[PDB]
Amino acid sequence: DIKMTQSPSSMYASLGERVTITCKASQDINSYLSWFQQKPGKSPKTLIYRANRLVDGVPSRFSGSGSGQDYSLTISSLEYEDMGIYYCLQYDEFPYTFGGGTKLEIKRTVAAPSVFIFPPSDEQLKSGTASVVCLLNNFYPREAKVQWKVDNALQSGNSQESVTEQDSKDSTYSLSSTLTLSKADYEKHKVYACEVTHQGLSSPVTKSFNRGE
Amino acid sequence: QVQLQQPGAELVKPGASVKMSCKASGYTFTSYWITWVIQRPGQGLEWIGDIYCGSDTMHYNEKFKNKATLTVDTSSSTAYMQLSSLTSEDSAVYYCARWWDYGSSYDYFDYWGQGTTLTVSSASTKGPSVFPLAPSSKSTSGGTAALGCLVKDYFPEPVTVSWNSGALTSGVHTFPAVLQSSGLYSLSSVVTVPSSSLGTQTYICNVNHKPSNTKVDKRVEPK
Repeated sequence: DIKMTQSPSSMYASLGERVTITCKASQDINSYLSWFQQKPGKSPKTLIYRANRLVDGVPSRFSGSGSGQDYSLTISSLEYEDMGIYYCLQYDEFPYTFGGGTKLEIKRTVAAPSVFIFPPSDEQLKSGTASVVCLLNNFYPREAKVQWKVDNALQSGNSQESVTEQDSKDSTYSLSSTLTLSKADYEKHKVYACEVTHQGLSSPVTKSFNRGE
Repeated sequence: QVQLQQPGAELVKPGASVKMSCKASGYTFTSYWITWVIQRPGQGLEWIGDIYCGSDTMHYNEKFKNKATLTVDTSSSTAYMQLSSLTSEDSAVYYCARWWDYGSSYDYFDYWGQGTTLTVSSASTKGPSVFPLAPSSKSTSGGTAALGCLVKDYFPEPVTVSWNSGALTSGVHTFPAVLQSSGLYSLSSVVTVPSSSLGTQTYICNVNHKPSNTKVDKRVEPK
């Protein structure tokens, strides 16, 4: 019944910056608010209960404040381990209601992608398909354009991309592009490349390979 | 040593029922509360209901009434949440968490479970095929070499891909699986390793797909 609205929903930040997020309640919950923080795909962790008290193991930089309808969660010096999505939960009235979430993404210096490319495995060719993987490791920001080229001819219609969450140690994104062809069509061309065009590179980086090798 | 164990994933045919287990271990079971939370991926969180393991005194969510039925087994020290009339909407992640001093003014969630990735679909499960992403001349960058394993043509998610049975962790990259046009999933798990140690070290990826009950351990080598 009680609606909790957070702001901002998404936000960037640097290292060591003092960042505060807000969790406003539709009613007066009388300081009965807890702060949760979750990393992508993992279990949530309890940070603060009753909006101002630390859980054992919570770093000293996490602070809580607020009363009545408005509450805040502050980080003293933002570090590369505090990323993820932050949720606030009021437990004063039934039923309990969470917020929309607050995604904290770390801003760092521009990083160039480590471009790799793998030929299709020999076991896969015995099945009838061929999967060529172009790899982009340890780059930032996330926005990167990858283009597949076979025999210098641009291909579009059979590629699938995937970029992981922001790294917990280096604050970087990593992308993986998968090009799947039939066994006959893969053995029809010679040079297979993937053009990686990114902000951290003044010129497109190309990694190619031939079939025979 | 407090520990709460939830299954990795549960495949459910639509319309049928299922049970999610939350096995508590290492502490006094009948002296605490347990709360279930559902998380549909990418969205927020939602409270299902508070349950006391030892008086069966519950606190249900109004919208989750007539849908969820919570249970506790004091023998196995395990909590249970059963879902009925399962549709394509209920496919989400379900957590279980423990309360400390529930009811008092100093109550909060002190321990969390891993979470059950529940996917409701009528399609049959298919095991994955694991192909090695071998290191090559085009797979190195300044004394570092990248190798991996391609987990392809499986359903449904999630699949867990570990390296050397967990012996190697630094520099692993398990990418989110993409949905094929055929209706299957596929991902790759890559690791950046030193190049000089490629002749002496062994890199075996341990792919485990419990929904299909098939576990593939494929060794990947150069050339």
